[PDB]
Amino acid sequence: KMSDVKCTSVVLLSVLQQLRVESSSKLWAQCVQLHNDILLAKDTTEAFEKMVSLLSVLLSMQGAVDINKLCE
Amino acid sequence: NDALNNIINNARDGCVPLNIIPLTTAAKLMVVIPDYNTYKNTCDGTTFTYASALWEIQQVVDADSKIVQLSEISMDNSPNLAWPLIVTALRAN
Amino acid sequence: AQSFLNRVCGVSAARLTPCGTGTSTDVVYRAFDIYNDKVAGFAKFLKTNCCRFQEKDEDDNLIDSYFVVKRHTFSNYQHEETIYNLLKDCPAVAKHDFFKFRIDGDMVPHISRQRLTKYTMADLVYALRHFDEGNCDTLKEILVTYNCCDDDYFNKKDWYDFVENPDILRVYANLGERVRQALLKTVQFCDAMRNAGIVGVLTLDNQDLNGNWYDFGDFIQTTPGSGVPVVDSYYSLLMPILTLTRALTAESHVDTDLTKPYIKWDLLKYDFTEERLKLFDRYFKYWDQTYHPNCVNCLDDRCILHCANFNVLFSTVFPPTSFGPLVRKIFVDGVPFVVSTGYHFRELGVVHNQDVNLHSSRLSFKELLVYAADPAMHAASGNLLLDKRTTCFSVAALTNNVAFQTVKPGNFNKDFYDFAVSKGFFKEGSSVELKHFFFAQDGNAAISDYDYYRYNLPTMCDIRQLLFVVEVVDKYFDCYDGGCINANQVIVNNLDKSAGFPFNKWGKARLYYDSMSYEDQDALFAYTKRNVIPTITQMNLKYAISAKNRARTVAGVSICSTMTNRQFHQKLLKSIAATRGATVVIGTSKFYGGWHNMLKTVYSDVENPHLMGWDYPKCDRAMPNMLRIMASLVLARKHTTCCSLSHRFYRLANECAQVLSEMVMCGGSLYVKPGGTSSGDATTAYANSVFNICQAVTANVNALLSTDGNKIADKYVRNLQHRLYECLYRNRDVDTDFVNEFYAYLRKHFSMMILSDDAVVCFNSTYASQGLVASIKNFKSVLYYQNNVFMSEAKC
Amino acid sequence: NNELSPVALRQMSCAAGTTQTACTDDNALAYYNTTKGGRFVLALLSDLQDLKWARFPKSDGTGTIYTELEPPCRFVTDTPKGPKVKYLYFIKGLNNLNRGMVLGSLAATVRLQ
RNA sequence: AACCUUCCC
RNA sequence: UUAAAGGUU
Ligand SMILES: [Zn+2]
Ligand SMILES: [Zn+2]
Repeated sequence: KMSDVKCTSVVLLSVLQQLRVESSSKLWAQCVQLHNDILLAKDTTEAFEKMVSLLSVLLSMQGAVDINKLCE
Repeated sequence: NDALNNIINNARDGCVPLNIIPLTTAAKLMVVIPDYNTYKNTCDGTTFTYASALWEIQQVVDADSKIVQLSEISMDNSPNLAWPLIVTALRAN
Repeated sequence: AQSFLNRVCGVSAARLTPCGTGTSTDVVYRAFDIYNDKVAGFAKFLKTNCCRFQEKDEDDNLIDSYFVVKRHTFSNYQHEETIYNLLKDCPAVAKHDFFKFRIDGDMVPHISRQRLTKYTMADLVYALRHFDEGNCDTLKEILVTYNCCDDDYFNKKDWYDFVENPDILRVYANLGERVRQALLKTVQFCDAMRNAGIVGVLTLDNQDLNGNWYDFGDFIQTTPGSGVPVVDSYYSLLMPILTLTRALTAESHVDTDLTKPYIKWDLLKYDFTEERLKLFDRYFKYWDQTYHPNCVNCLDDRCILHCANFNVLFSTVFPPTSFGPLVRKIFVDGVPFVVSTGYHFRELGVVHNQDVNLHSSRLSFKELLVYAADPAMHAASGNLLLDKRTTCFSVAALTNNVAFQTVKPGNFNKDFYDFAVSKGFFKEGSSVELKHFFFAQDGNAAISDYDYYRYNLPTMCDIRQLLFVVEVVDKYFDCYDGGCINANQVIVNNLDKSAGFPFNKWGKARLYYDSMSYEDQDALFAYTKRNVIPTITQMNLKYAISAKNRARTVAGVSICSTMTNRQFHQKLLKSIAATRGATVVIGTSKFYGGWHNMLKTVYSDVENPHLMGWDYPKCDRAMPNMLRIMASLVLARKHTTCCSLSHRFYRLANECAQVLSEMVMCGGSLYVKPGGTSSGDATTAYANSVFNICQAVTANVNALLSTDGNKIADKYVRNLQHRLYECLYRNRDVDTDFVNEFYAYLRKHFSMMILSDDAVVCFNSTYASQGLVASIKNFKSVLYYQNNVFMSEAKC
Repeated sequence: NNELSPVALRQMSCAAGTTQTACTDDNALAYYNTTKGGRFVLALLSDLQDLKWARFPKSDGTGTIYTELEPPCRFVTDTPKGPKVKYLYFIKGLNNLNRGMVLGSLAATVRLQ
C-alpha cells in the first residue's frame, strides 16, 4: 500500500511544480523536502502524515478548482 | 581601462595573475549570504570592508530577486526571508 | 639490581623507575626499516636488546624520558665508542654513556642512551601508513602524549574518517612541528657526518620523536671532509606524513614561527622559484637527485613526476591568488585586449607561451576561437564575487544576478502500474518493491555539489614507490597502439551536443566542425603543441532515475579542448575499446556470451581462487593531482615517435590547464576547481582505469614489503621481496627484467578485471592469508594514506 | 638493521686523462658494478693529481665512451709500499649510494691512515 | 636431531 | 636477527 502513497506523492509534486510553486524559493524547498522524504519512508505510519502536510500546501492556493475537480 | 593600466604597468614583465585583476580593478561587489549569522560578520551595516578596500551597500535582493530593505534583516525576522541574500555594492573612494 | 639502577642514572641524577623488572631486558613491538643480505622490508618486529627506565618528575609524575640500555658484544661496543667520540658535538645526537657492569659472574658492556622517547618515527610512519580501525593503540598514544587531542576525542563516531569527521585534519596538524624540527635536526646530523668523515645509512628507526639520532652500529669511517649520508629510504618513506600532517605551515609566518602573523606577499608576484630552491636547500639538502622548480626543463616523464612531487609540497606555502593564467595586455588594430599568455601550475610551475603575438593586425577564425575561449576577458570584464556558501575560491561573477536551478519531480505512468498491480505485484511482504525514483531538488543544488569538490586535498606521494608502480602499470598497456592522427581520421559520435561556455550561445558542435576546415583544425592542433589554452567548462545538472537523493552533476567541457584531445586519444583509445581478452574490459559487450568470456578470462589459472571487489567512495572529487598526472603520462607514453619532448610537455600542460584545475562556471559565476577529475572529458574512463590499476599494484607492493620475511618459507618469494626492496629504495634507473618478473608474478597470483572505477579480482587465497598478495585491509590502508579517504565495508 | 652494502664490488684497470684525447694507455683503478645489461663502473682511483676525463671502449669495439670525473678526494693508503697519497674520482652524477658502497669497500679491505 | 671442520668476535 | 659454505646418517 506504501507504493500507492509514493506514487500519489509523485503526482502531487508534479502538479504543484506545474502550478508555478517553484517561483517561491522556501515553499518549493519545503515541498521538495517532503516529497523526497516520503519516497524514502519505510513505514506507512509516517508517509501518511507527511503526505497530508504536503497536500495542505495545494489546498491553500486558489489555482486548483476543487469542487469541480472532485466531480466523483 | 584606467584602474587596470596602472596595476599592469607596475609589473616587472607585464604579466600579472588573472585572479588579481578583478580583485584590484573591478568596481562592483556581489556577496552571497546563506544565513543571518554569516551576514553579521561579513556584510554588517551600510558600509563594510573587503579586499583591503571599503565598499558601500546600494542594493540587496533575496532568492526571488525581490528588493529587501536593510531594516528587515534582523535576528527574529530572519526566518521570514529567502536566504541566499545577494548584496551588491560599489567600491567607494 | 640496585647498583644497575644507580649506574644507569649516573651523574645526571634522574629518578628512574624501571619499566622492565630486574636487571633483564624489555621486549617490545617496534617498526623497522630493515635490509640484510637475507631479508629486507619495512615491517614490525620484536625488539629485545634493551633495558628501559622511565624518568619521574618532581612530584613523582611520569614523563616520556627513557634511559634505554643496550646489552651487546664487545666489538659493537668498541665500534660505537670510536664513532660517538666523533659525532659528540652535534646537537642532534643523544647522549651515550658507554659503561661496563658486572651482570652475574662476568663483566658485560652497556651503551646507555639518555632521555629518549617511547616511540621513534618509524613507529609514527607505520601507524599512519598501515592503518586499521580497531588495532590502533599506538597512533592514539602518540596523539594523546603530545597534546594533539584528548582521550575522550576517540569516543566520537567515525573519528578516523576524513569525510564525515573533517576535524581530524586539525588533530593531525597539531603534530606537524615535531616533524619540521626533526628535518631541521637531521640536516645537522648529515652535515656533522660529512665533516667528520663517516658513511652510513640514515634510517628513521634511529630518530626518536624529538629529533635526536642514537645508533651508529652500521657506520664506517673515512677521511674527514668526505662523508656520505645515504638518505633515500628515510625521506621517501617520510614523504606522505609531511603533507598529511601539514608540516610546513610554519613557513607561512614571518621568521618561521607560528606566533607571528602571516607574511604579506606582493599581489603581483607570480614567480616563486627562488623560494622553492630556498626551501629545497633548507629541508632536503642531501637529496642527491637534482630538482627543477619549473618542470619545463625536466628530462623525461620520470623527472617530471619527481619534480612535480616537490612542487606539490612547496606550493602550499604561497598565496592562492598567484596560481592561475598569467594575463598580459596586447594591442591589435589600436585596440588593447587582456589575454592569457602563460600559466602558473601548483605542480608544474611557470609555463610561458612561445607564440605570443603582440601588435597584431587581424584575428582569423582560429585566433577568434582561441581568444573567445580563455577566461581572461570574461573574468576581467565581470565584477568581483565573494560567495559565502562555499570555501572554494571564487574569482568573478559574469552577470548581475545569480541563478538558482531546480530539478523536476518526474512523470508517472499510471497505466503500467495499474496493470502490474492487477497481476499481483507490489504487495506487502514482497521480495520486489519500488526503490528507484526521480528525486527533486531545491534552488541550491549545484553550489551544494561544489562543497564536495571541497574534499580534494594536496597530497605528496612516495616518489620511489610511485616510480616503480608506474613502471609496472605501464605494462598493462603494451598490447595497444596509439599516436597522433590528422583531421581526416577523426570520428565524432554525436554532432548535436553542446560546445561549452562561450559557443553555446551560437550553436552546437556541428557548427564549429563545419566552419573550420581540416587545415584550420590542424593549425589549432599544432598551436596547442607549443602554447597553453585555458578554457571554461560549464557545470550542468543531471535529471535521471536513481536510488539515492543526491543531485548528480556533469561537466560541459568546451570545444577547442575536445578537438585537440580527440586528435590524440581517438587513436589512443579506439585500440583499447577494440581489444578482447585484456585486463581493461572497456568496449566489450555482455550479449552473445561476452559476460561468460570475461568471467572465464578473469579466472585464468589461479591456484586457490577467491573473488574480491571494492569501490572508491569519491573517486572523481577526491583523486589527488599526482595520480591524474601519472595517468596522463602513461597515456601519452604512446607518442615516442610523432612528438618530441617539448610537444609532450605542452600537451600535458594543456591537459592540466583544462581538465584538472580549470575554471568552472556554476550558475553564472566562475570558480576555481581544486583538482580531482572532470567527468565529461574525452579520457575519463581510461584515466580512471589507470588509477585503479595503480592503486591495486601499490596495495600489492605494500602487502609484500610489510611481511616479516624471516617466516616466508618459499625461497623464490623471499628473493622477490629482497629484490623488490632493492628496486624501490636502492636503484635510480628502471630494471626491465625485474619489472617483467613482478608483472608475471602479479598476473599469476592476482588477476584483475577493470572497467573505469569498478574492479573484480580473482586471487590466490593461501598467499593472501600468508600476506604475500594484497588483501582488503591492504587496500583500505593504501586508500587512507594515498587518497585522503576512509573506505568501509559498504563498498567491498 | 640496514646494511650499507652486502657483497663487495671488484675493480679493473682503466684509462683516463686530463681532457679529450689526453688518455694515454691505462692509468686508473676503476671500481666497477657489472650488470648483464652493460658494464657500469663506480669509482676511479689514481696517483695522478687531476684527471677529469676517462675512457672505455664499448663491447662492440667500434665505440669508446668518455666519462667526466668530479674533483679529487685525497687520502693515504698503508701498504708494503709504505704510505701512498692517492686521489679518487667519482664520475659526475654518481649518487650517494654508489659513493658509499665504494668508500665502504675501500675502508674495509684497503688500508687507510 | 647428533655431529665435526676451515671458523667468528 | 643470529658469518658463510661443506660433511654424514
Ligand atoms: Zn625535473
Ligand atoms: Zn603525438
